[PDB]
Amino acid sequence: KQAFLILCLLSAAFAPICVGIVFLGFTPDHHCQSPGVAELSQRCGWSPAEELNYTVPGLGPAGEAFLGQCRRYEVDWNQSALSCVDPLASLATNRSHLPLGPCQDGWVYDTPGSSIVTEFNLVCADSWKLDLFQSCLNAGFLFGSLGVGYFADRFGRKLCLLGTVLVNAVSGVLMAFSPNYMSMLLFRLLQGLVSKGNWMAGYTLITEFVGSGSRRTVAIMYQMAFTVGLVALTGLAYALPHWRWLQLAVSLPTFLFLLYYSPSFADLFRTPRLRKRTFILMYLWFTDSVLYQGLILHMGATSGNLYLDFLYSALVEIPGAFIALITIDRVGRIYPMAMSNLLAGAACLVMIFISPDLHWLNIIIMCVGRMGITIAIQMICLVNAELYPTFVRNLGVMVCSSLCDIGGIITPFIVFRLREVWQALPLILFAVLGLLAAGVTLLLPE
Repeated sequence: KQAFLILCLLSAAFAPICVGIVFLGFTPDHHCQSPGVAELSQRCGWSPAEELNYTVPGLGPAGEAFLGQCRRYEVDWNQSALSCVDPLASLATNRSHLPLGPCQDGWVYDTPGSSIVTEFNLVCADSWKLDLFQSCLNAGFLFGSLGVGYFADRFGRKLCLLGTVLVNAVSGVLMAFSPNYMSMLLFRLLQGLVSKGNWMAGYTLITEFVGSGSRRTVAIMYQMAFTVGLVALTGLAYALPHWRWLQLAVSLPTFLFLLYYSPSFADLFRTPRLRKRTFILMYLWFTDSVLYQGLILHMGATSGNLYLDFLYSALVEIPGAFIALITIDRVGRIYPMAMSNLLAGAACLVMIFISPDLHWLNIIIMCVGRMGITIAIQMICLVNAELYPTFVRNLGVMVCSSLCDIGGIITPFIVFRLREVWQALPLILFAVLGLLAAGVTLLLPE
């Protein structure tokens, strides 16, 4: 089936675009660079962990790593007479009396590889600019969803798809050669504009060519090709430790695909029943998008062994798919989706209380939440279709699914900023959103 495998290749290659930020933008441990410190450390012979104890401001109470990460002692390390046992001890009764300055010379990053964070110095006061890398992508998705389908209706469908695939490949390759952060953000926007349109076009063609007897099965194979793409990403991110190398490796396969070759907006709100259904479907699409992206970003930000945690988290999407497929036939849709929302809400709630050393439990609860949101996302793709009649379904699917893009725009600032107010607070949001999405589902008909 030559035509099937190539669209499954087009579905697999989408996953690195959505989730690759986990590997391209990791933050290692850092502290200010200081002159003379290296020379003194060589003369006195400090070991690598001892140099910190003598040189970098301590954590103190409540962690407060800020004083080590973003400040330095204004001490004349060129002084020859300093004690090789503890050089600061002569200067004041307590190190807290010393003057602090900012990292005027730069940061020292403890990593053998590299990331956009380490190259553009997206730390301390600039640390909010990492959130804009994912927000620009989701904004591009939002504009693409409204524009590209109309362009494909005005222009020829085949030439349109061929053009947007050539533009997606070329923009993905050029981003690896980005000379600065601005250009990288413009390539990330131009890639966002086309990626999701291509993915939806391929899905449309695959379910249109295939008959109604197998549409659900080919849809589930299309979603499983995304999981295969995630496992390939996981393996390449392991063998290629540099971000530009991984961006090239991820981009080049797309060139091989090229080488192989009336409704009206007012209707959705005109009646209170259709309004109710529309607002509920909008809310569930929003909630599930926010939770799916939020849990992956939280795991990337917080896991201590990201490679195996990402591998085990990805594989669990296979039983989730088979369970959804069987449940659709045996049971229904309202109660299975309520239960799968409630399960992810409860897993997010329990994760607040787990002791940080119970990692072997923490991964189990993370996998249970992942499987829950996977089953719920699979269910809503069916429920969203039959609640709208065919006269409006082509529009109504676009309308309700667009909330996924505003959720993706908002999510990065929640995970990265709000965590600095209090580290539990994002999980409290995810718990409340999931436990409200559980109850609201029961108000839909069946």
